[PDB]
Amino acid sequence: LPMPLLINLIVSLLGFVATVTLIPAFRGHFIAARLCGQDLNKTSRQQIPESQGVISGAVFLIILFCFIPFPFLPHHEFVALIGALLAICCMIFLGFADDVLNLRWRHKLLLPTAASLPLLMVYFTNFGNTTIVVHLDLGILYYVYMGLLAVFCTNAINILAGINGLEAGQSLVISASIIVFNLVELEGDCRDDHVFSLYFMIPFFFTTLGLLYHNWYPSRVFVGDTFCYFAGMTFAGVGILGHFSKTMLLFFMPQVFNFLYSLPQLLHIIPCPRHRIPRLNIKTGKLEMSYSKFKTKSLSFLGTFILKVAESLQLVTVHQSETEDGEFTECNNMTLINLLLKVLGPIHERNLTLLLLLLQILGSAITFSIRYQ
Amino acid sequence: LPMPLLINLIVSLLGFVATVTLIPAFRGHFIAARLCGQDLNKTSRQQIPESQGVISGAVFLIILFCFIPFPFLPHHEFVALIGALLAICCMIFLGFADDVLNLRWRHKLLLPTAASLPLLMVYFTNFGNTTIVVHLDLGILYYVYMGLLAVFCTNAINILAGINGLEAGQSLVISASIIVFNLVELEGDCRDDHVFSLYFMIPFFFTTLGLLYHNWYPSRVFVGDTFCYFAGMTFAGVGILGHFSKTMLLFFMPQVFNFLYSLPQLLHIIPCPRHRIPRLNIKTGKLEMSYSKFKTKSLSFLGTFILKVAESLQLVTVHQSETEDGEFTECNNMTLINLLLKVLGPIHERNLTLLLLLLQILGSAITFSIRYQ
Ligand SMILES: CC(=O)N[C@H]1[C@@H](OP(=O)(O)OP(=O)(O)OC[C@H]2O[C@@H](n3ccc(=O)[nH]c3=O)[C@H](O)[C@@H]2O)O[C@H](CO)[C@@H](O)[C@@H]1O
Ligand SMILES: CC(=O)N[C@H]1[C@@H](OP(=O)(O)OP(=O)(O)OC[C@H]2O[C@@H](n3ccc(=O)[nH]c3=O)[C@H](O)[C@@H]2O)O[C@H](CO)[C@@H](O)[C@@H]1O
Ligand SMILES: [Mg+2]
Ligand SMILES: [Mg+2]
Repeated sequence: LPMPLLINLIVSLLGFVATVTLIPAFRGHFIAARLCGQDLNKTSRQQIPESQGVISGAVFLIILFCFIPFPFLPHHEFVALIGALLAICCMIFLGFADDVLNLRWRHKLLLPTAASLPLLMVYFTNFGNTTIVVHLDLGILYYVYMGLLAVFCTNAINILAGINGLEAGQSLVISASIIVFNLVELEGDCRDDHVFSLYFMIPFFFTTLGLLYHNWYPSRVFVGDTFCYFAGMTFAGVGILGHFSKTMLLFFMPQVFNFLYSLPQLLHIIPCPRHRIPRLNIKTGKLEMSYSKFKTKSLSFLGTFILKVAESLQLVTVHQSETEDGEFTECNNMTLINLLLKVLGPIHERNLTLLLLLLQILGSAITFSIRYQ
Repeated sequence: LPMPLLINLIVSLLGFVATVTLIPAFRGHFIAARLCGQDLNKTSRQQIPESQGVISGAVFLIILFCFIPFPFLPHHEFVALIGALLAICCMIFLGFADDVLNLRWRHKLLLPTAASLPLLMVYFTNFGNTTIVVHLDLGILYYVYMGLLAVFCTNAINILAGINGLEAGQSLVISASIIVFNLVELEGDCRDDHVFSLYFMIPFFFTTLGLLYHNWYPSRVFVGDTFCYFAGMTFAGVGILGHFSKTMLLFFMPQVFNFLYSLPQLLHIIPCPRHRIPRLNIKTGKLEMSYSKFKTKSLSFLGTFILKVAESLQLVTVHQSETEDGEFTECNNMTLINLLLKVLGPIHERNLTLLLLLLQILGSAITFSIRYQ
């Protein structure tokens, strides 16, 4: 039973060591390729290599390619293995192309949909359960759900970002929670689904651990959208093929809140700045809330209602002003990072990430409490 | 029998139209990403977008992802379908990473080996014939051959390059020749191997046709190593899984000659310039042979022997000189493009590519003559 899992653990540890070693080896290449960026929440104007998710993602693929023959050494699970790797690999690829080319916002939705196609087709060919428990047969709409799941998880991680070790950290907690959940369900019942998930979650964990080694505060490298795209698809892939997307989405609680809280800014009903990461008080050294200021006359009818409702619900900190240019509204940037800075006041970057990571652990523990009483 | 082939042809035509439309749409993004280069054989110093093989390659993948359920709508060929796409997709990815990052020469060998792993494992799991006809069982060495085949075809195309429409053009002739060969063998005998090859060769053809639309003289876009990597793996994949790598390698005759003729320069026994593309006589407008000048005292014992042998065989045009700096040897750059310019004299770029393409057609016709008497 654990014979291939042993081999998977062995190659995943080698993959950790590979990721830790290779990340600083390709440093030059990324900086030369202009694949870098400043640490926007630090005074240092130096450029730190970006898109390092491509190196962990690459290690992850090569690990699993070598692993492929072991579970076989029957095709119903083997199809799902090569199928899920196709989807993950295509996603690391289109994700990296997006990092290199900076495609229009439409592709943040089209690329995950594109890459998710092998998962859908494997589910189609291996005769997948289109019926859902609330007892409803969604049919074609179930495949729309599977497509959208990949789109969701990638962007949900990507919009809960911008502080040292958060993106890679939250994924690290999520994969660990999936691993723990798989091991519990490996004791009986649906087992071939959970031994399957472990085959991707063990290598995803140790490679991301190798990435976080160089990403954790102070960040020596940045993960890029390549990592957020990669993570999202790996999670959506194991959720779908393991048939536990419901349970997996509950492990996405901080990501789901942060998304809906961001919805008025994403939909531009309230002006949305390109970067909604907190400000650094250079005197304090700690992070402070970021704000989006705008002319109140330019704001839409629906936008004034949402902002008034969210302020009264003790969620958004709004600040009215009136200069020579006119009357302005300096409202709080709608994200979970800022809401923690609203409630708990200014927080140092290292503790802020670690706080959201703890909040992530809390949610996983709540899900495990829901599911096992 | 042709029901899925009809669907494959339909999506491949849509893929052509997609490639022609999208190539000029992402132009901005590539130039902005510094993914471009000058037309080194033209006076214009403007920068033309590079790595457009990524857009044809991307279209190729999405085409085939949509095609996946059709041959099914049994897993022995379905595994080989998802397996070959994994290898091709990983290769387009690592090929593009190489275009973006400019990795050391070692990776021009490591990336194709890395990406070829799913093919090997599919061949392993689906119980592939390790025995070869000269009757010898190569076993592990057969897998070494499969790995090296991908390495060969990618670089063999990549070193027979540097003139408008050559890289994409030679692949276009090769895929057409594989298509013709498949259709002949579709009449009987081994058929499931040739209907399989057609599934990748039809979409490879029409996407490359869309690429060559913007690449053909005068090049409006450049294909990049991404295309050479992509092409090589798609050809190695169909050759391996179709069991016709021998026949396929004979379609690689101009690529095999150009490789062995380049061997003294590649091995640096004779100095090798980074670009061995012909020179443009600005007065003539036509292309002229390129040369590699070096001090004869610095040349190795083996290098003097090779150069003397190759000169007497009427292959290399050597020119001795002696300035104030010392005695120099200005020998001809060892490539098939230059050998055609040695034998046929200066040739215009458009006719030179078209001449090598004709030479490619000639070789395919020779192979078809070998094989069918
Ligand atoms: C709609 C939405 O919510 N978009 C967010 C998303 O955009 P988005 O994903 O587009 O932004 P990027 O992936 O380009 O951001 C990466 C850049 O952010 C900065 N950075 C990133 C990580 C880190 O620990 N420290 C750091 O300073 C660096 O300049 C880095 O180069 O993520 C950004 C931070 O990643 C947030 O500003 C954006 O508001
Ligand atoms: C060992 C070997 O044989 N290496 C060759 C290989 O290197 P290599 O593959 O490394 O070179 P590249 O792929 O970077 O060359 C692409 C560049 O070549 C020029 N270019 C390319 C295509 C074209 O039609 N016109 C044009 O001018 C452009 O500057 C383009 O940007 O291919 C080059 C041309 O592709 C040749 O010079 C090199 O000698
Ligand atoms: Mg991002
Ligand atoms: Mg090249």
